[PDB]
Amino acid sequence: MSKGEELFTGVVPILVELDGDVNGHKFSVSGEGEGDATYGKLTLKFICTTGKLPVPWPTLVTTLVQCFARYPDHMKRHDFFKSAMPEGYVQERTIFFKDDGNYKTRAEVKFEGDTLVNRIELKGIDFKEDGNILGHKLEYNAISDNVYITADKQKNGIKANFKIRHNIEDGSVQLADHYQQNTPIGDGPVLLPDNHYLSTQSALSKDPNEKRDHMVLLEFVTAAGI
Repeated sequence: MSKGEELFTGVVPILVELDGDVNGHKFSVSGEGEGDATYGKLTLKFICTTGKLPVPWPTLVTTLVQCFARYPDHMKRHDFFKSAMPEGYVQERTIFFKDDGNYKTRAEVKFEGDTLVNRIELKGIDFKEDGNILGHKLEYNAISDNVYITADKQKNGIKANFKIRHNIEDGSVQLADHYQQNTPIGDGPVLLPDNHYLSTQSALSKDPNEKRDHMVLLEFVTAAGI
């Protein structure tokens, strides 16, 4: 029932900034949109500001704000993400692409005034130069999953591990195995949850008027399983 929770009671403007380096291919992504945690709804448009994105847009979806999850009333006591606000949390992942390289990500998610900011550094190493990722062989598809969140008591945060299966152009699947850790930025109290799920549904589209490499994202995120 926090001061953190009340920051999400209306629609919140969102700013996303990503600095990326995958096998020395440097790139920046900026995103803008809004989130309505009451519905668990995100509407965002991302731009690669440096030119052509050197990896497929769908591989960056998970990296590019679980604080916008709709937690039902009976579950509000288990929403770590909002309870860490406004000071924020760091979200770290390693994403292992099966038979390919890995991303390591570190993001700070916090308010700057009334704007929820997700700022990310992403380092990708050991990719095949003509593999599914660097060779752009992945379809531009919806992504949906159910992520088991568990408390990490020692770290005063949360952890999660989950699989994303990206479809390759030939009908096969590129596995992206995600390991996630979140920890608060401030030293104030946070809510550590019982085990539960976050179910995410995404839709990816394009803006017919946008000449830059871009991704339009519509996302819905809902907590469950208590």
